[PDB]
Amino acid sequence: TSKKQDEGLVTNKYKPKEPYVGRCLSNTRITGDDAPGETWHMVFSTEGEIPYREGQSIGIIADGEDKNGKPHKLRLYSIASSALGDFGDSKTVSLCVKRLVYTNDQGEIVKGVCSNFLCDLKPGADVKITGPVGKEMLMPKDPNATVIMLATGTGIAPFRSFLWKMFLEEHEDYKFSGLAWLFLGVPTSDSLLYKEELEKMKEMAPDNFRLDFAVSREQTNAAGEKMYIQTRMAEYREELWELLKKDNTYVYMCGLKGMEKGIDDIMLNLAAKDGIDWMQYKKQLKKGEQWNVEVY
Ligand SMILES: Cc1cc2nc3c(=O)[nH]c(=O)nc-3n(C[C@H](O)[C@H](O)[C@H](O)COP(=O)(O)OP(=O)(O)OC[C@H]3O[C@@H](n4cnc5c(N)ncnc54)[C@H](O)[C@@H]3O)c2cc1C
Repeated sequence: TSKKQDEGLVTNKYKPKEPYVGRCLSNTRITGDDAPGETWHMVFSTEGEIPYREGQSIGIIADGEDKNGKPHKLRLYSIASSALGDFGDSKTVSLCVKRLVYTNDQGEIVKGVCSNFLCDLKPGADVKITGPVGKEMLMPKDPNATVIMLATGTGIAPFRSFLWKMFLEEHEDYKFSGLAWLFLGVPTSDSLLYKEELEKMKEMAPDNFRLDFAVSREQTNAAGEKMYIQTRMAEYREELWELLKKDNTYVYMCGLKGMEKGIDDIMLNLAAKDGIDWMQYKKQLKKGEQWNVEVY
């Protein structure tokens, strides 16, 4: 009754009142020095106790207390590993975490509570985990699906999870034969996430995986406009539009809230040519599980 992989789905095994206590096994900065901020890839032990799947999130409760002396409110992070984890044994989970640092209106530097806690983790440290959480970003059941994945920044996370399942693992009950197409938008080359893994998947499975980067501070269209994800999609617009008409095409979008706006402009321009109102047609595709969005 869903087109997505929800059979036996588990949500909310661990709740904030009694989280699962994992251990940090690894934590590595995956961005270079020429990135506006730092993004970190981290691995936690789970003892096989968190039965998550591709597209789900976990909550993290940062150590310490809020200003009223209460445990910190959980923050959600899209799981960056496949169900088996990076080590193929269902005993780890990985996150892709941007360290939040900003300057407020008074001019003071503010550090995000949970993202700085996570990026500062050392191997051996305890981590309080909740979940798994979510059903919107579950993968399509159809092993022959066209899966279009639209990511900005840490929005790559659930797509790393999908792609590990599709291309880096053997699953008797899921032999991917379709077309996975990832668009990843970041500002600089040093901000690219998982470039090596992705480019290996593309060398590995060229018939089944397409990869486009949109490096906005480095690439421009014919008019000289910055190469965001939508700018890159424009170069394949008619093909993307024809793909969307098909019953086995599924679009997923993940990352920074607001990334959906420029994408909508591309889709509006495609749809209007055919006398279709994209703002109305998008609602239909969402209901049909073919337009699946998780932005934050
Ligand atoms: C479903 C889901 C999936 C997510 N997946 C990921 C992921 O894969 N990777 C990842 O890094 N994050 C992810 N996030 C975001 C994550 O949950 C946190 O919101 C993020 O890490 C920042 O939390 P923090 O505790 O560090 O910052 P906080 O200490 O919570 O500070 C952020 C808060 O500060 C306030 N604020 C005021 N001005 C600003 C400003 N200028 N900029 C920012 N905040 C401001 C706002 O109230 C804001 O909510 C996801 C969120 C959701 C909901």
